[PDB]
Amino acid sequence: SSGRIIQIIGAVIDVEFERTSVPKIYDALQVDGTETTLEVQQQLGDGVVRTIAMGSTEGLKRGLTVTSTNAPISVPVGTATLGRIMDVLGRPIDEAGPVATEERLPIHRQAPSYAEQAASTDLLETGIKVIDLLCPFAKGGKVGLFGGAGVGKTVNMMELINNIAKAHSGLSVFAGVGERTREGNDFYHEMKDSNVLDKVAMVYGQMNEPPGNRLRVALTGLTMAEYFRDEKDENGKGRDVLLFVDNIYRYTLAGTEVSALLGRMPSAVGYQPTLAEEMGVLQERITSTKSGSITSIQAVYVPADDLTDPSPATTFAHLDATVVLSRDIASSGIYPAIDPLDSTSRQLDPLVVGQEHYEIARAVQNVLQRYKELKDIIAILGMDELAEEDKLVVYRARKIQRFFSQPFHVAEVFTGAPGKLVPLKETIRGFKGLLAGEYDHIPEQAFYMVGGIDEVIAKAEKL
Amino acid sequence: SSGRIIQIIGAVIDVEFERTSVPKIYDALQVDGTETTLEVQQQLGDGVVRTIAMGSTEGLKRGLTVTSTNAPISVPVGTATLGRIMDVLGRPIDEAGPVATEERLPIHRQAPSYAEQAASTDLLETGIKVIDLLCPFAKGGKVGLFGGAGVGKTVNMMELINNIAKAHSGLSVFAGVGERTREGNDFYHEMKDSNVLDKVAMVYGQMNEPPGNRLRVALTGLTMAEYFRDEKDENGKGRDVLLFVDNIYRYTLAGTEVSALLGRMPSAVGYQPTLAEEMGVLQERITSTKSGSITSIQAVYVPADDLTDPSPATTFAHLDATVVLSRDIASSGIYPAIDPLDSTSRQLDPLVVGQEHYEIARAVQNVLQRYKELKDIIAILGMDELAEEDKLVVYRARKIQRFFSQPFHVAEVFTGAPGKLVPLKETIRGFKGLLAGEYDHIPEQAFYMVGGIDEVIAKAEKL
Amino acid sequence: AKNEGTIVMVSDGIVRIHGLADAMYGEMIEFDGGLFGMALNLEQDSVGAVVLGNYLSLQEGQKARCTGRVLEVPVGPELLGRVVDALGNPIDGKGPIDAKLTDAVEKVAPGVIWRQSVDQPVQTGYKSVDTMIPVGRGQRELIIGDRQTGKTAMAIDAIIAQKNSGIKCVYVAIGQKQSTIANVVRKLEETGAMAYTTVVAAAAADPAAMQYLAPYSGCTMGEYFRDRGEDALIIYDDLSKQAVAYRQISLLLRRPPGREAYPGDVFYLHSRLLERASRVSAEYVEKFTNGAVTGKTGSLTALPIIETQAGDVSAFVPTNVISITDGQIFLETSLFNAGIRPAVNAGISVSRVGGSAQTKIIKKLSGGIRTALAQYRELAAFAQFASDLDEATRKQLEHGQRVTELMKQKQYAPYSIADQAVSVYASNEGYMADVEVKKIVDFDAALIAYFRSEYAPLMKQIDETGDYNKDIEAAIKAGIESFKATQTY
Amino acid sequence: LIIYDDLSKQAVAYRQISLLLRRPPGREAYPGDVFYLHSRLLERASRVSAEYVEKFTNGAVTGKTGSLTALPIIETQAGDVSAFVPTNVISITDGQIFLETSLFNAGIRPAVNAGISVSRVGGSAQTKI
Ligand SMILES: Nc1ncnc2c1ncn2[C@@H]1O[C@H](COP(=O)(O)OP(=O)(O)OP(=O)(O)O)[C@@H](O)[C@H]1O
Ligand SMILES: Nc1ncnc2c1ncn2[C@@H]1O[C@H](COP(=O)(O)OP(=O)(O)O)[C@@H](O)[C@H]1O
Ligand SMILES: [Mg+2]
Ligand SMILES: [Mg+2]
Repeated sequence: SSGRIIQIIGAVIDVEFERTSVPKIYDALQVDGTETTLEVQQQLGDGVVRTIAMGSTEGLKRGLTVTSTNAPISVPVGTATLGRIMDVLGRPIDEAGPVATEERLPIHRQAPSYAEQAASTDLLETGIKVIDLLCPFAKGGKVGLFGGAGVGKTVNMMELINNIAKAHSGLSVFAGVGERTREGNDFYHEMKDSNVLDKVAMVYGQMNEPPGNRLRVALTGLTMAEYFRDEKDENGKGRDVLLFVDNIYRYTLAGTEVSALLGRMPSAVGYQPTLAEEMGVLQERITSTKSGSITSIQAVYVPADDLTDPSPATTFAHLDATVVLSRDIASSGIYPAIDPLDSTSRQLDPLVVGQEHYEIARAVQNVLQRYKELKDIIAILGMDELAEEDKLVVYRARKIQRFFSQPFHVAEVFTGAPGKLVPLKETIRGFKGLLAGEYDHIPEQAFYMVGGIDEVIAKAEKL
Repeated sequence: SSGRIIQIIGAVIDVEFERTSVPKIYDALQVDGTETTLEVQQQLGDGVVRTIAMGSTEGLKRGLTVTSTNAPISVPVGTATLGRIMDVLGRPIDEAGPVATEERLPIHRQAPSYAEQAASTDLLETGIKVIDLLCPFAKGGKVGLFGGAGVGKTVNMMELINNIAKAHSGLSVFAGVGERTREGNDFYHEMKDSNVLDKVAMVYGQMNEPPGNRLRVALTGLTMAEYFRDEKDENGKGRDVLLFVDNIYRYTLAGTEVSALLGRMPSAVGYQPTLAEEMGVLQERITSTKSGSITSIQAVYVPADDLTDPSPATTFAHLDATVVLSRDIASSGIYPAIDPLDSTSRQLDPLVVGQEHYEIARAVQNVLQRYKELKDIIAILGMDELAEEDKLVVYRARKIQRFFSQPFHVAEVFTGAPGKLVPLKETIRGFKGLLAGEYDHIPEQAFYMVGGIDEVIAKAEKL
Repeated sequence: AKNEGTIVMVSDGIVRIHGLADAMYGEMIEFDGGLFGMALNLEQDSVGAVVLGNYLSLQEGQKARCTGRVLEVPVGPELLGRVVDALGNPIDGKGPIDAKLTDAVEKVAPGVIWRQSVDQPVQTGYKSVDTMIPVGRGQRELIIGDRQTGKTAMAIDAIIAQKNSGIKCVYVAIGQKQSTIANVVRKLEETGAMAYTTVVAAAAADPAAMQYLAPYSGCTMGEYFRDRGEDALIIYDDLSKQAVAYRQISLLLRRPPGREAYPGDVFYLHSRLLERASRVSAEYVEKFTNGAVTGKTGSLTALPIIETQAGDVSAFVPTNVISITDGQIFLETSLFNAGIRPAVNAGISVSRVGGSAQTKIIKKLSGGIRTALAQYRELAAFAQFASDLDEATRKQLEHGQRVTELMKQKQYAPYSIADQAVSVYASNEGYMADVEVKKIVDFDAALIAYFRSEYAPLMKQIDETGDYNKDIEAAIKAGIESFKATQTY
Repeated sequence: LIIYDDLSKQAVAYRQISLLLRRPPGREAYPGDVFYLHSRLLERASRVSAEYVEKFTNGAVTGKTGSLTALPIIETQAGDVSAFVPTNVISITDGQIFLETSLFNAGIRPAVNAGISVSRVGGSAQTKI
């Protein structure tokens, strides 16, 4: 009824068992005399199972006793996890006391069937108006921030965190393993001071912990997001949830880590990987059912300055939208600093969103592209010599690029500005009006940090 | 004696015999209760021989008995195989009843000695423009076509069959062509209505057969060619039978597919360890002895479209005239797509072809090679920059590249233009006139699929 | 004991079974809990097997039994307008399917004597394919390109176009996400093309064994009509995923690895499937039907899809698949992002059947236009460096530009035979020479609309009969000349 | 303040031990765990709070914050930062100092390229002056 450790090689721990009681795949076992828990991965015959240690490893010796829980690893999930930080097993680490939630779920579950898929393709609306018009997201999609370390990516995550609550009353989950660069306060404090802390649940893990801890974190985040989505209100409907799975440091590692979101190990099981069956369900677990929709935002690095096709593109296979952070525009100070041209989305099509949005969104990219191509000749020889036909193009491009800037509610406690949450239809109306040229008389500086069009005209009249 | 099956993986089957009745190499065996036969490939001691099954291994299990024939796979050879189509073991598959022939020969036999090797002395016209000039043929020789998938090897093979075989009398030709069934079924039908099926024998295997059948197709055809040439009618000869194989590569592909299962370690690119000898033992038997003659044409596949692959590189040494097809020329519209450079024939000697032919060929190759090196200069600096002595070379190279094109009798279904035939003297006269600087005013668009020079003149007039 | 057995090893969907001495190659096995396997590796003292379905409820020491039958799927005419998985179990929840027959999944193709040449056309609605790279009933052809190059758009458009023809169609999805499959099914149902289509779905959330056996079951379902004198058409969403699944299965099962980290018999894997598409002869139909039907010739068409990395065609696998089929259609990213849609490369795409798989009018018209396009492309590439040109080169260049613009078409807008004939006749005769390089896309649409509003009996005659009599060409010329004058865009 | 004279040589030594331990070579120049070998080391340099200092010291020290700074050195071949090891350490550090060789041979010493050498915490550490 009790086993013994047989072979400790790296993270792989082969454990034998009695003949009539051998743990089924994915079962969890507890090692007496130490803090560590084992997860079953594959069976090897002769009553021997190959497992991976989950807790921190210390002073392990051959032949240690082990007792079986007979059930998968269950993580506490509920409403009390909001504003807390937990271990990979759900044990809190923020010194704030135990989590009072009493219900838990297994972290290894099956995919929703073909009969549980949604009957349409809806667009998730966020507060940010650059992202919404140019790179629309999709409820159940997969997002990639292709952003380098220098730009302020975190404030974008915070703005999403705040707006989903307000926009759709949907909770969020954050999971990440370690930190790549330190240029500002650690996320926890940077979220505490902005008061978005109670709308999110956080799972974290270092690198000096065993490779088991580094793995199986996205699964815990996914289980929490699933519980948030499935919970129903008095109207008998679910919520829309965002899963912020942090990149694992570098993309070389993210090659495995991107594929870790696709269920691939970074050489944890060097003999016989077990991913085809574990992986590939991970890509599915993220979907929009009729009741609730869950979406995934993942950050990645672009050191070569090469993204998409220039980049390895292995990420490009499954990503539905790519958000690009530009250092030049950030130097400009237009925050959020998102490139309006390089960022792309597959949901920008005449069928999914309609012909109106497609016609409006496609036109602004053309004007931006033309302005970017003539900026050099404008620089060398000046604006005056340029024909008036292109001068209108330049003026309109400046207006839209200024309008892309937006006050953020998460930074209100610092700047003091009232902040804005611009609905999508109003963004469409304002962009169509600007493209047609009704706002031509409107002077500049009425779009920088001015939020919504009516606020544009209010700013114009107030000065 | 009788053995039993002890292991089966795909095609490779090893049968364990008694202590003293172990069958020799290549001693075909019959499996009782099934239409399958086995051939010995290698010995493993202990009374175990690892064999390959001829036919599907579905429907069989471990434990079945086998009877040793103690003789290689013998095929029927004689005058009665003429006009019949048969599978590799020699079973007729034309629904025309059995074959009345008692003479039978084994398909595994040694190679002719050094003493009985005969020279080749007589040319052999084919009607193609590029082949008759840059690569003359000779009776009793060996010819090969080198190409990547989709570049026209077959069409050229069918044109050669239609252009020499149908005219030469008493040929007693042999067909070992193996290709997409659709192409095969059409051949048998085409040959029949033309009433030339009387003096032709055929052996055909498809692509869907297991590796057992695909491995030994060519040996059967070689045996049927060897019998015919050797025989002598009273006061007569062997009929100078001609062999055409369109399936040479599959021999090596099946070899490398089963080599790993026979235990052989990987070599080079991963091709089998014994590539060279395996290719040699087959490519040697296609020769002309002092007792007869054989004229053969082969098709050589080029994997991944590189000629440095170990499979096509080994075959260069085994041929007299080599024809190389390039993908780029095919994509440019020029047919047939033969690389004027990298194509040579042993019979291109001033003593064999003559004096004028040699000078014409050398001048053509020199002009093309000179043009091959002027592309980068034209790119970086204008065309105008290069001297006139190179303008002439560029224009003559373009004209020569199109003039080596002609329409075929066989390939009229694709283009819809009538076929053409050109004798050697017309080719020589036209190229002599071209290199001389005459026909320098005719636009290069009149040299395309126009065949003979007077047709060039007429086509240029029509424009 | 010969049928009983145990389990000694479970990992990643592979179960290795002791005993089972009486076990054939490919014969199914029964697991505890309604789970079926497939014996693929037979050894000295063990049997390999792949599990069909979820294997997480299998442990060591369980039992297994041999059915004594090969893997088979339900097949019939009642499967039309339904969605099933790789074993034929319905998933759309529209009630059970009334099956009457079962067919083996692993079967050999018809022999050489029992086949026939292919002389009947198959329409697609695309000008490029129907005029430059023809397809016919019984021909196998491939769609090759990168990711996000519109490869699947061409496959569905073809399925929709087979409305009045009477060809049953099949669709197989391998490795796709559930949302995409649902969207495709919705699009099929909306257009009314689901009344004859059957869909087999083995999604990414399914075991590699399911993603490996999907095309075989699709072909077995499609052969029902071929063996009885009725045409059929089958589409494989992506065979690259099947290759990956096979490499997985053959590596988890101990088999020596090979070139490119791929295993042996991948060529055999992709060839034993495609060769099952054939056009049988009337004698074969009569013998199979036992005299029930006479004077009918069956057929079966295939359109497998393969994706490539970095847009190369000289890769080992793409060429291994090109060497099997009777053609290929190549889609280029550089043409896609440049606005040329559908992006088809004329030079590298060929058809091996040729004019045999065409109507009389199209074959008489669409002659020598693909080679002209390739020659134009090379001439333009060279002439970008040439300082000066003459009349002939300029004429060829203009014709090439106009033709490359005429071949662009929208999605979900299938042209008919009359439309293609009129467009190609107008192009060849030279009425598009004076028109600007731009506004060509408007020209063909406006001309088709005019020729549909008027001259309707001529189009009816051309649609029903493919004949091209002098009267037809005279009428087309007179109509195009009438449209040229006294008529504006 | 800790300085590692060369970290690429540590990677080479780790590769030698791994290859002598009969582990598979893989398709890359170095094994895949070199990344974690460097990350587990560079993660241990950080500033702690005053409360942690008091907690660890049992109240002996109060109102003082600990610290630790790392200045590892990485060797490149012909200025190739696209190799395996150089790109693993660039992406887990808060700054880079790029010393060229063309400037070094041209007399400009120290040779620091300001165009590509950046800092992340810069402007906070500097004194007011
Ligand atoms: N004729 C067309 N005109 C314009 N856009 C088109 C056309 N055909 C396809 N597209 C675009 O391309 C998309 C189709 O891409 P496709 O299905 O080839 O992607 P994929 O991911 O490579 O395919 P698969 O589904 O096999 O994985 C359409 O959604 C549309 O955006
Ligand atoms: N003389 C020719 N005229 C026109 N087209 C040709 C000619 N030769 C080859 N082709 C084209 O090249 C392709 C080559 O096909 P085939 O030779 O059967 O395959 P492979 O080159 O692999 O043997 C054919 O589909 C045909 O369209
Ligand atoms: Mg070929
Ligand atoms: Mg797709």
